[PDB]
Amino acid sequence: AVGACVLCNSQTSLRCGACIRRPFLCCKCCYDHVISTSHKLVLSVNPYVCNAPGCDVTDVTQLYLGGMSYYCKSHKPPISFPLCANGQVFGLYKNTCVGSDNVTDFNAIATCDWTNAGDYILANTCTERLKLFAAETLKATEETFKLSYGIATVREVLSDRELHLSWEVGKPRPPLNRNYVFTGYRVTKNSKVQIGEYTFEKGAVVYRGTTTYKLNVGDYFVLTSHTVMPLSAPTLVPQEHYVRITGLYPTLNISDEFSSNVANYQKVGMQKYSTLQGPPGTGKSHFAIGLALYYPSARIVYTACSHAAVDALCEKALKYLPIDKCSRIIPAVECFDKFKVNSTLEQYVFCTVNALPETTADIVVFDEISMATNYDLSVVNARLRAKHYVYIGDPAQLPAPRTLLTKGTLEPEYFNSVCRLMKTIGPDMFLGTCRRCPAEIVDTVSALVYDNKLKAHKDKSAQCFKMFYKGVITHDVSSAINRPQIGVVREFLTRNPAWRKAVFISPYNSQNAVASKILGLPTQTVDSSQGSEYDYVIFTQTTETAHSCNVNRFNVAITRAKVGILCIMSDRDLYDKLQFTSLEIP
Amino acid sequence: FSSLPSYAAFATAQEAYEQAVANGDSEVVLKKLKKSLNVAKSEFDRDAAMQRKLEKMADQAMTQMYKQARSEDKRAKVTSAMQTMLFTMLRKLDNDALNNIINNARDGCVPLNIIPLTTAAKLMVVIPDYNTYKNTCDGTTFTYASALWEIQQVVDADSKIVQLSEISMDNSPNLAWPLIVTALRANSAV
Amino acid sequence: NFNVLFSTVFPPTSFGPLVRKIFVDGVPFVVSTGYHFRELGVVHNQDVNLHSSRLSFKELLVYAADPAMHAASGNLLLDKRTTCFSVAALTNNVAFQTVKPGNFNKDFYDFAVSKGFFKEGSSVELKHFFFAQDGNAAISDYDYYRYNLPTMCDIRQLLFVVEVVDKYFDCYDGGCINANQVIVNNLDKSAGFPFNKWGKARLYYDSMSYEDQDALFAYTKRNVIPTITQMNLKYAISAKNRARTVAGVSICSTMTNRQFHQKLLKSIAATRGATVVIGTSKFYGGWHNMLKTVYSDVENPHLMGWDYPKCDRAMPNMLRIMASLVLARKHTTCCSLSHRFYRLANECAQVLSEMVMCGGSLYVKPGGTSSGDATTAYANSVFNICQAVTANVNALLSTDGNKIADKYVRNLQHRLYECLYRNRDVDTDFVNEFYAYLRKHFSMMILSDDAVVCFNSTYASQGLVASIKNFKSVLYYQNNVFMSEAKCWTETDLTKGPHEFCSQHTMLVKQGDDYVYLPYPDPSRILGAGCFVDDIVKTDGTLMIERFVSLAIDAYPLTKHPNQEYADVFHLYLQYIRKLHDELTGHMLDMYSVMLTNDNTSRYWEPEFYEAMYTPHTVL
RNA sequence: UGACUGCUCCCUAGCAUGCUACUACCG
RNA sequence: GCGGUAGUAGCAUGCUAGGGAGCAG
Ligand SMILES: [Zn+2]
Ligand SMILES: [Zn+2]
Ligand SMILES: [Zn+2]
Ligand SMILES: [Zn+2]
Repeated sequence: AVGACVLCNSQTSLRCGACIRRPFLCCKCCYDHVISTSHKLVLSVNPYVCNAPGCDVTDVTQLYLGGMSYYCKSHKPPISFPLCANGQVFGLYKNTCVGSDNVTDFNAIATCDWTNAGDYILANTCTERLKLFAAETLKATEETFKLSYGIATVREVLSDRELHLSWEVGKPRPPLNRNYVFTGYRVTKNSKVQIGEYTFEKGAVVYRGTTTYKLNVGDYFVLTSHTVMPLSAPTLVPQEHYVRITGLYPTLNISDEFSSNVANYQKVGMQKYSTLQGPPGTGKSHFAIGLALYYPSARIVYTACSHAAVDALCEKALKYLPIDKCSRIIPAVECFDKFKVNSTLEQYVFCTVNALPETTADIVVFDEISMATNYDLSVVNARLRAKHYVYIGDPAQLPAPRTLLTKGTLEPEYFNSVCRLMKTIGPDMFLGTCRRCPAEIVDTVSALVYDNKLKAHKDKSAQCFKMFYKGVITHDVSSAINRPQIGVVREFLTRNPAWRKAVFISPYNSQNAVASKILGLPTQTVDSSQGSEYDYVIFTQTTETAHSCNVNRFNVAITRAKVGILCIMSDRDLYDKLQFTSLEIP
Repeated sequence: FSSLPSYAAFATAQEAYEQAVANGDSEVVLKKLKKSLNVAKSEFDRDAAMQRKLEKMADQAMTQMYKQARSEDKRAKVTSAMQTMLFTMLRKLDNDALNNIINNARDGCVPLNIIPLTTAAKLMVVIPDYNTYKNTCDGTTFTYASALWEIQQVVDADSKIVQLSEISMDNSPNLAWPLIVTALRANSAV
Repeated sequence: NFNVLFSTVFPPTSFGPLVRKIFVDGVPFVVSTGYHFRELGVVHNQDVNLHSSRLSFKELLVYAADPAMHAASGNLLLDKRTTCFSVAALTNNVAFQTVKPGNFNKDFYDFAVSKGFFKEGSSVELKHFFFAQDGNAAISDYDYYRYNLPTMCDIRQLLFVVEVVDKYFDCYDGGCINANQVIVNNLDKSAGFPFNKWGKARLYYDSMSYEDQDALFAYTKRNVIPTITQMNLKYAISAKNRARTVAGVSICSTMTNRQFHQKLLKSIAATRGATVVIGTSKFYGGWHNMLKTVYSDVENPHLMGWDYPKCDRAMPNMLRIMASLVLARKHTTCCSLSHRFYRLANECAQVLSEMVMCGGSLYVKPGGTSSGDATTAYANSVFNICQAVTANVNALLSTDGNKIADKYVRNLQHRLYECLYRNRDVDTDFVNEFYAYLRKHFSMMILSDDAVVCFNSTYASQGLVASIKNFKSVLYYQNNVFMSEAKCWTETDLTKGPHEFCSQHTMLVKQGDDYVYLPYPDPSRILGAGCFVDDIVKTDGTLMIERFVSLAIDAYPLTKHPNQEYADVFHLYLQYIRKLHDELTGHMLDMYSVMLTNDNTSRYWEPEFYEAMYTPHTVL
């Protein structure tokens, strides 16, 4: 009930009641926020509401203080005193305030119902605590929106890859894939019982989960909305290039995992943070593995953003680093348990930001910056307080599932504070070495966003195919379908024998489900499917609208396949920019 | 107390009236002076009293709310302390012998007086004199409560180590006699 | 009554709390969910939940006061110093606690000696000191519970004595009160174990709001909460060299016992002219009024007083149950029949037979009263009245009825036998008749096991009214103690009051125009309080002059005593007060330059300020 | 390490009531 | 000419709250 206000940092006792997160407001700030905005409720050690029996007023500018309680105009005693006066609300530490002038932007942040692009513009354009508050309230409103959904009434199950499941009345079908996790809890007689961490395929219900339970009666599948804890640390800590390498020990020998990893260490050893600006399959994986043994006496942390993207997080660590030096952190969902759980002392911890064993370090690595918000940066900076760290990830990737915005797409400058921090002043690191890839992605993404700092390592045989087909779009439900995909898969496998074992990018997951039901291709997620790409992939049409195709969803999709990248021109794409081979359908 | 809303009017009227008095005018101006100043002071009176009442009311309200906040902080810290104590004392329950004797009960309920008697790992004995000592814990291992215990340490009333070689009949009057013997369960728990 | 007899066969390790395992967020606990009494049988809790989420504040308070976890997370203990049952040791060391001597006020002693005091052969000498104790004193004093034995009662006679006692307790009102009507004084005292590790009673009375207290109080009408009692040693002046010990009850018991009993307790301590004289003061003519009330209109008056050897260590359990039931009879509208039984069970489990924490170990209390609960003195008064009533009944029923000259008393004895052994239900008319007979021929004044009785003498000689021998026999066969008649007195002259009541003697002096009764203490007690203090800062009189003012207030009536040193005590105190004041003023004017005034300060060394405290006019 | 009640004295702060006094308004 | 009302000062009375001390069971 006592703390610092979000603007003056002065001691206060007043909580605003019309903001969903109940921030701590300074008395002058409270007056400014209650006058210039329809936020007319204030909370103190006791609520600022009329206590007259039978009365109901919840204003602040309307109440009068009398005796010991608070009263209104209709019940003010002869000894009365208005609470809202002198442009300053009545509360503790009223004489030790300083006020602030950043009230209009704070009002806009509070009043912004998160509708248009300017919402995120001003979310990313403010002072530190306002960034924290905006991120917190954005996650709060999105989780309230997703919890405003029904309960999956289930009473029986057909079999594996089949399910009958019913939502509530007046509630629509929730979003489809693992980006919106389905984790429910049924009841037997008196309490809740376990169901399983799952996700649904289509509407036939195949299971893309990782378990199988005796599912039938009284089953409650829900997208579990979690209470959000308040933030402590800022989104980033301002760096300063050291002169002493404190704690860091360049070994006598050279652990030559990679050649340029020496320079890696050379400039990541002095600044309080760094970032691994990695194009797909371009050293985005094991530079930290080399750092593991070149700096073996340094406490090194590894993390990502989702439990799905732990492939390179967990493989080479056990593959080449010593067995004992690794450590595992997993809540107990289904993920790689290759290292040791329940071990506090170790130098190489591998996990996600979901849950860690609270400790501090001096070296951290952090993956998947593209779908990372300032909330995740703040929580990783709070849980881990290190000396240097790297944010693995590239702007030429996919945004976080910000379904909140509908009008304007969220561009690289609006991913998070760090993702534009390396955009304005330049990246901490810039690689130009593709591990295993022909120069198609080189040409494409170097003309688009890589600025041609990486060039042809593998030859361009021009086996990849792009055609003149356009496609037709039709909406049914929150997922759509494509007749010039139900026919187009067959029309494109007519005689070409090379893309029969390709992977299916899924702008619409229901369309991929129908393709699997009819012809059959593996389902490939869009956002959380980096590093899971095979050697051979089809980029399908699947859409023409502003769902996916402005710039930054295909920058990684062009790199899914290595030699045979069938990226047909679907819609208002970057057609007249390069050279691409084509075959005309009969 | 000097910039009240009625202060300007009262002071200006007083100054004008006293200037008129210093002008040496007739008695009518003096009567008007007296009436105006009397009513001016009368109206200043309540404006000087009600404000002083209100300030003290506000100060009392502030003090009460401050003490309420302090009480809430103290409650939070005592709750944290109690939770910590409970979760700390939880970690010594020996959850295999306790489970073994709980499951034998016909409904899950057992007397509290037989839990330390059958699941404890350490035993402490307080001995008044040597005659009682030689009948209870003579030697290095003794039997009590249908179990076998072996001695681990012996101290005296001053908490100083005592070796069993000097607990004899002749040397008895040279010890702080409220001796405390510590033993471990043999073959069972510690 | 039958359970008391039958419980002596079964093993003693099957009595007490019954525990089981519950789960809170997947972790296992051990909590008490019932009790097994020697008298009340098996009792099970009504609201117990095995699986639950994170617990609240009152659940934490309840689980932190249960001895189950403390006993289950401790070492076994076999103690051969005492013969009482032992449970567990909470630490790895045994704590030995000593008692320190007093502090000597040399200036007062020299001043008293320089005025002809403490000469050889004098009738006033010091016999009140601070006695010191060695390490093994607390356990030696706790070992006195071996005098408590299981006692079966004559039920057909107790069921009539209880009716007469209830007739005695009839002019009051009581019931339950809300948490906002509870009056507590001195909230800066201990809260018991284990609550004394975090604060005093203020912390727990502030951290708990009103509906939390109400919910906690309503929780004990369907469940039983066993607690732990801590034993402490006293540091006070006395005349004998044995250690004294009081019991510190837990806060969770006192907090609810107050809400249960405070209305009746406050109603008792506000009535004047009743049998129980708790609340009446002795100043402003109170002593004379009490003495005149107790004399009533008895026909051949004598006075008598008796004594209880080991009153609290030897009182049987059945009489404590009876006292609790008598006190709890005012709840006929606010409480149901199960609520009253559960309140009785909670009281028995908390202050009659529970785990005590002596030194650093847990023991089992066999029985008796734990002096220090919320209802000590009133229960003692009920017990005293019960013993007096049964002594009168035994005196009347054991007389040859063929030699009783009066026929009314013969019919009364016949009806008494019929109502005791030939009637199954209550007969209110005879209860009223016996109560009137007792109040006419046997007058009492009771203050928590201290009593003065004015009785008809010829009736007692003929055997129609209880005597000292009847009290001796009743105590022998119902209290398991022997009452020597060397600690009892008898006074056949009413112009001199009781020989001793509440450690005060009585004298009949002439003040104003009439004659009144005044109390005076033992001079040795006053002088010992003057010369021996606890604290070092009380060996400098100028720092506390208000101690001697109170001590001289207590010692005023000694100036009317025919003996001469007794008045010299009061005069010496007045002269010492004047000397201390002069010392302060001069001693402060000298080094500093502050000048003191003697305005309305000389009242403290003149007798008129003290004479007004014993004259009936009631000031402040 | 300091239990539950009862009574009494001293000091300060607030509230209510009453007595007197000094100005002012009204009839 | 008498009364009413509004402040101000001194004095007395009883409660509530805080602190220091004494006795009794
Ligand atoms: Zn607001
Ligand atoms: Zn502020
Ligand atoms: Zn109102
Ligand atoms: Zn009741």
